[PDB]
Amino acid sequence: KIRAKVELTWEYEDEETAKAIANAVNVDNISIPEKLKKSLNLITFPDGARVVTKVKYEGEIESLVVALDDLIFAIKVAEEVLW
Repeated sequence: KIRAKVELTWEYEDEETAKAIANAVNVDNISIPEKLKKSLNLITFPDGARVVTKVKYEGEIESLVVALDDLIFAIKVAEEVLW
């Protein structure tokens, strides 16, 4: 069992890209098993031209890695397709 607090941040040239990326990576869109989503606090918001992702999780180590791998894949694909 682990307790994790994660914050990821990155920046774009414009506010519109940050707003588009922040909306794209909503937890509702990510292929995390629905059971794992229940015990996960995941929020993404734009702050000017910057994107901020905040994760809070408590549970098994293996589920943390799954959650984070899914999130990073979603972020990377959102950047590739929308930005």
